[PDB]
Amino acid sequence: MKRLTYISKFSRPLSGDEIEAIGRISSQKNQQANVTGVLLCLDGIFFQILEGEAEKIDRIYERILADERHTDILCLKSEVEVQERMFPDWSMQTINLDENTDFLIRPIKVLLQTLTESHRILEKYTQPSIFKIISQGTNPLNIRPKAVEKIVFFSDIVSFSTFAEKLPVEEVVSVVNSYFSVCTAIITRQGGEVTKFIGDCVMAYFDGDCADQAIQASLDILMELEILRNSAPEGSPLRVLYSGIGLAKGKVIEGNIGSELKRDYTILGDAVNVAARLEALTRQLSQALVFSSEVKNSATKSWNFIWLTDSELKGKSESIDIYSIDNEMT
Amino acid sequence: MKRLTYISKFSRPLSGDEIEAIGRISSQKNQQANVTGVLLCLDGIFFQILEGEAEKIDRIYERILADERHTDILCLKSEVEVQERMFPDWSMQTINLDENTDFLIRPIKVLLQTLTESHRILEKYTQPSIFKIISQGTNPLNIRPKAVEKIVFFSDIVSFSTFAEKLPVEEVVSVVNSYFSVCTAIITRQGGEVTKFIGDCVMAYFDGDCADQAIQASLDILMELEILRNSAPEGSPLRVLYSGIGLAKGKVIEGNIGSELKRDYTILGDAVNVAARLEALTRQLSQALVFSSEVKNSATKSWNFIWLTDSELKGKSESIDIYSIDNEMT
Ligand SMILES: Cc1cc2nc3c(=O)[nH]c(=O)nc-3n(C[C@H](O)[C@H](O)[C@H](O)COP(=O)(O)O)c2cc1C
Ligand SMILES: Cc1cc2nc3c(=O)[nH]c(=O)nc-3n(C[C@H](O)[C@H](O)[C@H](O)COP(=O)(O)O)c2cc1C
Ligand SMILES: Nc1ncnc2c1ncn2[C@@H]1O[C@H](COP(=O)(O)OP(=O)(O)OP(=O)(O)O)[C@@H](O)[C@H]1O
Ligand SMILES: Nc1ncnc2c1ncn2[C@@H]1O[C@H](COP(=O)(O)OP(=O)(O)OP(=O)(O)O)[C@@H](O)[C@H]1O
Ligand SMILES: [Mg+2]
Ligand SMILES: [Mg+2]
Ligand SMILES: [Mg+2]
Ligand SMILES: [Mg+2]
Repeated sequence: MKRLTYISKFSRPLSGDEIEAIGRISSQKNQQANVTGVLLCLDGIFFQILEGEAEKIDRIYERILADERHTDILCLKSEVEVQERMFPDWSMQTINLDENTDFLIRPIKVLLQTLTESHRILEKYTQPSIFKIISQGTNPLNIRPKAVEKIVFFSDIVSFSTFAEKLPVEEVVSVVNSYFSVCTAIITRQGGEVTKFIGDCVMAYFDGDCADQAIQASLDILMELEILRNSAPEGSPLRVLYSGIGLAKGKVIEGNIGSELKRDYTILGDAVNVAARLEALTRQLSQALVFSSEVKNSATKSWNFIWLTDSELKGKSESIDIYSIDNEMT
Repeated sequence: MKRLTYISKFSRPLSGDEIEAIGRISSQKNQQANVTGVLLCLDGIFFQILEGEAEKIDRIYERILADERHTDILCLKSEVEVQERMFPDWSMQTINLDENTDFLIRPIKVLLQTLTESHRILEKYTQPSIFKIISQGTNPLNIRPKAVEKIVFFSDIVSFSTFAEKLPVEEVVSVVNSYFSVCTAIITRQGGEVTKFIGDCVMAYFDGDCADQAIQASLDILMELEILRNSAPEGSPLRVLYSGIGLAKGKVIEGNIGSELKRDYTILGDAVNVAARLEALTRQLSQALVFSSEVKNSATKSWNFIWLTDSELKGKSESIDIYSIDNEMT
């Protein structure tokens, strides 16, 4: 048995009648799927618990994400191997807390709103990776550090200083946020984890045996930015949004890093400086993407590799072979 | 009138009897101070609402922080200028939800635990500055970017690469976390805001007219690390924990930066690269602290300034006068 808890936001103002309609249909369909649960709403926020056979639940849940009347769905907990039903009497018990006024529910419905309002804000400042760990019943703070091989991704906007010196504050942030949004969307799509933003820089990493997906994310980013530049409106600052990209491979420490007040779940190691160094080299070369031979050697597909003879790196241990992809972009 | 909501963790296992004892005494003292509220507990978590005259509330609250039976106090909301009492009938109404079993409270007490467990984890990955903004009724995501003068603080561990190459993974993280903890404690104490950890680096900033407090935090850090090195156990890696420090002043953008999935409330601008550049210069000089003349010119106290003739900076616009403090440390 699987039990699923989640929360969402009202996509549009719903009346107490529309909510009841959802509960009724939900009750009918859950009655036949041998599913039980409870649906609660409070000042434009939905809360639902859903329990039953994992297969049947997976079906119902993915259909709930299709529902237009709510958005910002976030699953707080996914229990597997459950043996007991929390609410074996209710196929769907709807509880509109906005109308309930029992004196004992009053202190609890206030705290619930306060805790939820705060939670939904912390989400935006939190990495989506932590939420997945929490949902699985693992406390990410209790994770012990470990050494692991990763592909480190570094990309940095070209000559961002001029933007700040010639554009209003609102437009600079708009340019950098658009860039971060494009990078994050493609990296996450290829399995990458965006760990840190460093000024106008994106820091990310891939599994150590995923060099093909790091190269493909890099290439797709460069393609997306070229379409972005050519399709931007007239006089838009996005027309001159260029980036470099550097990829390196190496053994890094992954784990909780920081102080008692704040910490990050990120990586640490030499491969970070190499990736950063390589990204910087793109300013000198015509190629916007450069990577080490350990990345090139870890790829499984037959990329159009080009061997670059500009390995003037500093701070490393020995010589490093530099590579790029020879295509219309680079 | 002021209404105060907060949550805390049981410092030790409390029985339902000890809790009732807290409520009773709380009721007696709140009855005379014209104070009303509600105290709720759930699986080792306290929740309390407190409302009344701001002065009387401030007194009660600071005494509650003195109570040893709970810890990790975090105020979720501080309403000021309140006109209505939420619970005008209860000086202190205690509700032990662990024992309550009303069928209607059951779905709500589960969600409450799930939301709280998650919240308390997100706190550790969240900057304490966001929580203060949320408590005041301001949504930090709706804050618009602005240009502002700041003193940027940069400090970086000296030769951290050797630590990773010669110590087990657990001890490296222990060394960097101890360093981050020392830096954060002193910076926060002097009014500074620690915004980002960049590998073995601490990035922080001060108000633009607080150069004296940035210099004093820097000096105190260097003193703390010297005591840490001399007092460490035998063969401890903390004996060789050294840091550099760079301070710069300039106009930076402050605001929400990132993508739709994750964003940071941080700064951006040239002063960041200058502070980072200055910190790096300490590797060449005997002084562990260096700062620009704009920092030196913004100080109000009569520091023992020393004018450094090593302004070989790169990437800047023009020459930059370098300064340090001449004392037993540097
Ligand atoms: C917050 C929210 C919760 C919902 N929960 C359920 C549920 O638990 N079970 C269910 O069968 N449908 C649920 N639905 C509705 C489904 O998304 C979908 O509309 C329904 O299954 C399709 O109904 P139909 O059989 O008439 O096509 C929910 C919708 C919303 C907005
Ligand atoms: C979660 C928790 C909540 C408390 N809430 C209150 C309160 O609302 N009002 C109050 O007067 N004391 C409250 N106290 C107790 C005070 O911290 C303190 O012990 C008490 O005011 C001192 O009692 P005394 O007058 O016998 O010295 C609380 C203690 C704990 C652990
Ligand atoms: N060492 C650093 N550590 C952290 N953040 C930095 C550092 N240097 C710069 N930044 C941040 O990055 C922003 C852009 O600096 P950057 O070095 O990328 O310049 P640029 O004008 O974009 O040129 P380039 O083409 O060399 O990248 C700076 O305003 C600052 O916010
Ligand atoms: N450009 C960079 N951007 C972000 N993080 C970096 C960068 N370079 C290094 N790091 C991180 O910082 C860690 C330490 O690198 P760093 O350059 O500080 O070397 P170090 O051995 O501590 O020497 P130093 O005395 O020069 O500081 C690296 O392992 C990596 O985790
Ligand atoms: Mg740049
Ligand atoms: Mg940069
Ligand atoms: Mg270092
Ligand atoms: Mg460093």
